[PDB]
Amino acid sequence: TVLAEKQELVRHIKDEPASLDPAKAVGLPEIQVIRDLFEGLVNQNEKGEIVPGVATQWKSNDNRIWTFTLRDNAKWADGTPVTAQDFVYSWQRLVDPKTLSPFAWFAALAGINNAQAIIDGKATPDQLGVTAVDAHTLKIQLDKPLPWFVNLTANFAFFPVQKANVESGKEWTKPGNLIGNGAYVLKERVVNEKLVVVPNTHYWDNAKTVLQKVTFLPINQESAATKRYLAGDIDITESFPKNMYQKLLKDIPGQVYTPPQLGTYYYAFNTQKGPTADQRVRLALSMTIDRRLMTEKVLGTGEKPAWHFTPDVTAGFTPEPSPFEQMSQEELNAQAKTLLSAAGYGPQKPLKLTLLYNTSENHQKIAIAVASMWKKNLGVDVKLQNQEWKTYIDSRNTGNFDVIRASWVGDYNEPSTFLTLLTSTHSGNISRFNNPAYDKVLAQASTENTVKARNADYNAAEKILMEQAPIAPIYQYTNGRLIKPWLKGYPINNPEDVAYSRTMYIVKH
Ligand SMILES: C[C@H](N)C(=O)N[C@H](CCC(=O)N[C@@H](CCC[C@@H](N)C(=O)O)C(=O)O)C(=O)O
Ligand SMILES: [Zn+2]
Ligand SMILES: [Zn+2]
Ligand SMILES: [Zn+2]
Ligand SMILES: [Zn+2]
Repeated sequence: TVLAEKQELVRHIKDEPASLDPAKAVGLPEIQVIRDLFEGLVNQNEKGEIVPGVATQWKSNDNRIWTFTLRDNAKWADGTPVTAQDFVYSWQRLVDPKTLSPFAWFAALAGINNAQAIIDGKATPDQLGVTAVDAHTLKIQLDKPLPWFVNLTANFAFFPVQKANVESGKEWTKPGNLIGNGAYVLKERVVNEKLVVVPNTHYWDNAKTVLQKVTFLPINQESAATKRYLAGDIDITESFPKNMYQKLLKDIPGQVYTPPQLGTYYYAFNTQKGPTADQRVRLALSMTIDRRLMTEKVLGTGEKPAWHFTPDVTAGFTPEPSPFEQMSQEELNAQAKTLLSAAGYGPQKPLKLTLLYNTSENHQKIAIAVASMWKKNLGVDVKLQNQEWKTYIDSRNTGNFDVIRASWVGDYNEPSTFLTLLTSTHSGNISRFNNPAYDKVLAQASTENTVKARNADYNAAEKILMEQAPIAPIYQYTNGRLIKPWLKGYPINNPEDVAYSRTMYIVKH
């Protein structure tokens, strides 16, 4: 009675998705779509709490051996059942060296038995600690107790894929070929323009799905996206131009949202070669970024300075104060000069750097401003390069850029999601930071069984990141979005921004 006749949605995503295969996805452009096409053992509600997915229950006596009960009537988009074996197959495939998954390490973070040996080729994938006891009963064996293990199963990397589909060949993820178990099915795609999905009528909870079509529109120039939103072509954006914020608040109050998100923006230094291999160069660079200037003037949509890597909002985290947070920029800038001269740069040998970022107005403005801070305080010159998301994600692992722009949004709500990114066994370690003390302190944290004791080690880890500056944290994210008043059910207050079109609906407008 309150619902519109046409239950169709146009959703903006910032970039063209790199891959719709859960085991080859790495960032939010893909991931946003994958959550409509596939479904894990569990989902997240709007508060970020764990709720039933394929599983209706999950039990553990010791937080090490976990048993999931699956629903009888979970289905793939081809009407076949979703089974425990599907998961066995999909998680072996995640760790299988043949897959080259950029999330293989996630199975090791979970502590699933034998994950690291399999990733390293020392054990076969059937040695993984995951068993189908029957079609509806999946039993997982972890190395260590992990109270939040179930949370990890809401993460895309643990979504099931269908073997027969996967084994039909390299076009399996094309429109009309891709068979997943989520609320929607891929109907149409044109590269760089649109992805269109309609409901999987076999999805167990299809009775509740409202939206009959959702079109995702990738547009990496935030101005062009907001322009289409104001014109009425887009019902919800991802981000918006920072310089339009006050005018947006003014013209469309109620549609502008900027809650705190579990993610951090940062620059990665090459710790392995070039000038950035010297700890003093890195520290000078990081100290010279004026974080309150950035968040106040260049951003101003509620972002906070990142003095530590892990976001303040992260459940279980009580940071110790940083000594940079308490200094003035003047002090910071002068120490930075001292450090760089000790490194041996100045008029006698000026510092030249390359920086990669992925195409975006925001990243371009932040790069210009960082480069200005460095020019001005340290006499550094930076050659900028921009590349679209899908190309950036490979160029950055090439060892070729002194500075690389990036973010990390948490795969679950606990500090290890952040701090493990800098361990030597983590594929997403862009700086190639390889510090045995650092690795060992996080391995210890994972054996601890109180929040306080874990937090002491996570603090020790953050200290090493301050001392060695392999990366420069810049800011803590907000989930900046424009949402039309008639779009309901978007989980705008989920700190991880985990959303499924199946919760959304359109009111008469
Ligand atoms: C998903 C994984 N944990 C991860 O963080 N991957 C990151 C990439 C994660 C990723 O897509 N960030 C987005 C986050 C944007 C947040 C959004 N509110 C905004 O304000 O724009 C980005 O940079 O635009 C990696 O591979 O580099
Ligand atoms: Zn049965
Ligand atoms: Zn069918
Ligand atoms: Zn803090
Ligand atoms: Zn409309």
